Amino acid sequence: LPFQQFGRDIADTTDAVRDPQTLEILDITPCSFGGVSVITPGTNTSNQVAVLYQGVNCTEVNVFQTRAGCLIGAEYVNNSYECDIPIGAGICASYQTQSIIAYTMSLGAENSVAY
Amino acid sequence: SNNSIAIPTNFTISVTTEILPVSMTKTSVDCTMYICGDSTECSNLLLQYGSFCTQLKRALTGIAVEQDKNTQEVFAQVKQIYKTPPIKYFGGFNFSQILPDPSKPSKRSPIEDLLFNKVAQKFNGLTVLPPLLTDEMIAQYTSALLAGTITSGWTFGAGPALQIPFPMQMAYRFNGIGVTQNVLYENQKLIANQFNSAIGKIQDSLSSTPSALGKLQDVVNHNAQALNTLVKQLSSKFGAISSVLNDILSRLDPPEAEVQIDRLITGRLQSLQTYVTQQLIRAAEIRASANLAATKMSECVLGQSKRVDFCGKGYHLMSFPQSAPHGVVFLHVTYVPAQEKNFTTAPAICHDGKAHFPREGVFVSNGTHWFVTQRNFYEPQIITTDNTFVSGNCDVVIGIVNNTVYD
Amino acid sequence: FNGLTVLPPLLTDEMIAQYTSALLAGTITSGWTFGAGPALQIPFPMQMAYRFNGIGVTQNVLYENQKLIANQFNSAIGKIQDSLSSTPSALGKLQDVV
Amino acid sequence: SNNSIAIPTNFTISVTTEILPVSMTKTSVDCTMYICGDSTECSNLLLQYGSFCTQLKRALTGIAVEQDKNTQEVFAQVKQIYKTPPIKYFGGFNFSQI
Amino acid sequence: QSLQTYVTQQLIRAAEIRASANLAATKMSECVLGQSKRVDFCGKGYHLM
Ligand SMILES: *[C@@H]1O[C@H](CO)[C@@H](O)[C@H](O)[C@H]1NC(C)=O
Ligand SMILES: *[C@@H]1O[C@H](CO)[C@@H](O)[C@H](O)[C@H]1NC(C)=O
Ligand SMILES: *[C@@H]1O[C@H](CO)[C@@H](O)[C@H](O)[C@H]1NC(C)=O
Ligand SMILES: *[C@@H]1O[C@H](CO)[C@@H](O)[C@H](O)[C@H]1NC(C)=O
Ligand SMILES: *[C@@H]1O[C@H](CO)[C@@H](O)[C@H](O)[C@H]1NC(C)=O
Ligand SMILES: *[C@@H]1O[C@H](CO)[C@@H](O)[C@H](O)[C@H]1NC(C)=O
Ligand SMILES: *[C@@H]1O[C@H](CO)[C@@H](O)[C@H](O)[C@H]1NC(C)=O
Ligand SMILES: *[C@@H]1O[C@H](CO)[C@@H](O)[C@H](O)[C@H]1NC(C)=O
Ligand SMILES: *[C@@H]1O[C@H](CO)[C@@H](O)[C@H](O)[C@H]1NC(C)=O
Ligand SMILES: *[C@@H]1O[C@H](CO)[C@@H](O)[C@H](O)[C@H]1NC(C)=O
Repeated sequence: LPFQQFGRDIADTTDAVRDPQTLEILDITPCSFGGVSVITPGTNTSNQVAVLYQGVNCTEVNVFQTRAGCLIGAEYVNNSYECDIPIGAGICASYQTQSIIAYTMSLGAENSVAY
Repeated sequence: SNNSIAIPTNFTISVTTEILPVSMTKTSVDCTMYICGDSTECSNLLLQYGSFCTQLKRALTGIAVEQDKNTQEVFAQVKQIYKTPPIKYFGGFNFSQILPDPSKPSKRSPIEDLLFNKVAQKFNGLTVLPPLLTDEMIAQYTSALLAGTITSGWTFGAGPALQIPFPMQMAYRFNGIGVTQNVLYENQKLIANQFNSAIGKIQDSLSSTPSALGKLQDVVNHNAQALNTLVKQLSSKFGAISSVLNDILSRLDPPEAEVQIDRLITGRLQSLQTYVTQQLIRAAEIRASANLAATKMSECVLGQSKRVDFCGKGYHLMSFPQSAPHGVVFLHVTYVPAQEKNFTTAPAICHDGKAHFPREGVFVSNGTHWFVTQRNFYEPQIITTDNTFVSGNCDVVIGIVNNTVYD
Repeated sequence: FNGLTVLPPLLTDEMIAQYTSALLAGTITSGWTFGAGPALQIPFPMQMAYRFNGIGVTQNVLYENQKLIANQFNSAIGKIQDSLSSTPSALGKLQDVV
Repeated sequence: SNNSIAIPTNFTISVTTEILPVSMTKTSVDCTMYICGDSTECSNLLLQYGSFCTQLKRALTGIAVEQDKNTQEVFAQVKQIYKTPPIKYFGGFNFSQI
Repeated sequence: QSLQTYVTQQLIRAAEIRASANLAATKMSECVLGQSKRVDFCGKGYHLM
């Protein structure tokens, strides 16, 4: 409404603002940020590490996109093994042979009972 | 009275729902961004306050890993993913409501889908972490448990899965509660109809009353309340001239700026400490709930429990788990006696100078003849030597009656 | 007093006493049947015969020694009150809470 | 030894006492009354300070509701109130003390 | 500060009382409403009543 421009949301933060040129209203969103995590095997085992940018799209920034975040330094493999190092939404990384590979964790062996 | 007993001549099968919270959302808070934004001077002042930030980070990480461990312990008890055979005949028992539905892409049972349907903060350095186990994998674990408990009984829990027809498994469960398996073999159709009707009523009860799923909703609301309280207290003055850090930075002289920044820091540190303490207390409560849920899964689902009221109300027969958002729903199948009838009873039968006690069951009389029946069901039988042992004399026992023992 | 108020409990002492009396009556007259469904009347000696049969002792043991077992139980019950009276520390947990 | 076993030829009916806390005193505090009392400007300053009073009041209310829920869960197991028969004879057992 | 300390202490005591009340409810359900085979859960010895 024509009143003013200091738009705010439930979080009591300046969600939207109007400029002294057009009365255009621009929504203000925080610049992309997150926490970085280093997935590493035992130090004696190897010095290679993988970096997971959680909650950060890979476009914003070898590089693999998980729903938990952007995982760089690990190569995705279709075959499923048991979880070794937790990563996020169903993805676990392990040091397999020469490199760190990320995979969708396998719940267990498939067994069918002949009922 | 001193010589009256009541024995049920019928029974009903009641299915009850028990909902337990299992895990809570994992939250990670960035100390520097929450308390100081993007100003380096505020970070420098916070640096000398000590190691509060790393303590809070460690506490939050511990809570997150505890939630993951709780989910894994509750749901990943089984070791092999069992699959239901394509032909879904189980002697008149209908499990369509609890078995996964291949038609829907979610691969969830209708009850699970109903539960899932029934049930901003990132902007200030607060992050929610995705759970280790996705909903698909939890549903897969639940389906594996259901297939194991349907096709193998309780054998898969204690070792390799052993084949067994479902009526035979139900007969063994009936023998578990002290009722002979004949009762099931002569009332299979009635029992299956009652079970199907109860399963059908479960969905209606869940859909009609939304207060049943109140626990998980309360957990989610509490989390949202805590996060909103943190974000709202980000704007508190705490005795300062203004809540905006950049305004103070670009508006005040360096000493007064330091004073106001220190005030804001003290306020935000105490706010974060209170939030973390609340988070730890809620995490402890959720851990207790998850331990209880895991115990129920191990006892109610993977076996038959003799503990009263632990697995539903009444004599426990079996249980079925159902995945729910941040929790598990247990469907307890129980045996409830009904249609009681009173009879005249005696502790022992006096024959040819010898007492006779029932090997199993009790002695009942309908007015003119004496019979022996099992405790929980009324099936009269001729009092014979095979089901009675003498072990004593007639004078010592109080309340003994005269009758002939057939042979 | 100073802004500190104590809320009375929802269930009064009389109501908790009535619940306790109902539980005791159900246990005495119906065994464990009232907990798993409708209350089924049964003589107390036969209920204790079931209970002995549960712990692996045949009911003939109870029936042969009914009077002795009743006397022992009555003596223990009478001694419980004296034991509670002699040592006030038994309620130490509740006293510590208060 | 390889060959010896011990079989009891008698028994004792022992009654023991176990005490468990169930609920604690429900307390509510008036944050404004406790901090400032009847001072209006003190109340205004406290309102300016933040919204901790609402959070603390919610926590205390939740504690009280739990205590009530704890008592309900412990003592309301039965759905029906049972009455003992007027004649208190149970085959020689004495429940007058109970 | 004093009031928040009191509230935190009350919350911890309330959690302890929850644990005790859950134990009491379980013992009421198992020991009173039935016969328990668990060793030492309902008194010392073979539980009867
Ligand atoms: C965010 O990631 C998705 C996933 O592929 C992608 O489609 C989208 O383009 C990304 N966002 C931007 C701004 O590139
Ligand atoms: C059962 O017999 C006893 C034996 O004395 C007696 O006291 C009691 O009243 C009787 N119960 C009745 C008559 O209901
Ligand atoms: C037991 O109850 C069921 C419920 O409908 C009924 O069909 C059956 O006939 C009953 N059994 C009897 C009365 O023996
Ligand atoms: C189970 O009940 C549903 C209810 O719609 C029905 O469609 C289905 O056919 C039943 N199962 C069997 C095996 O008949
Ligand atoms: C059963 O109960 C009724 C009414 O409670 C009573 O009249 C009858 O004598 C009792 N006994 C028998 C064997 O019917
Ligand atoms: C008691 O049962 C016997 C045998 O089934 C029968 O002959 C008699 O008529 C029955 N009497 C009554 C009163 O039910
Ligand atoms: C029948 O019972 C009475 C006790 O009431 C007993 O004195 C009598 O000896 C019994 N009859 C026979 C044939 O033993
Ligand atoms: C059991 O017998 C073996 C030889 O038969 C003997 O060496 C051993 O000592 C015996 N056990 C005990 C407890 O004495
Ligand atoms: C068992 O102990 C009681 C206790 O006085 C006694 O009266 C009874 O005679 C004893 N029984 C045997 C077989 O020793
Ligand atoms: C035992 O029973 C009698 C009569 O039933 C009663 O007078 C006495 O008070 C009872 N004992 C106790 C300790 O209450």
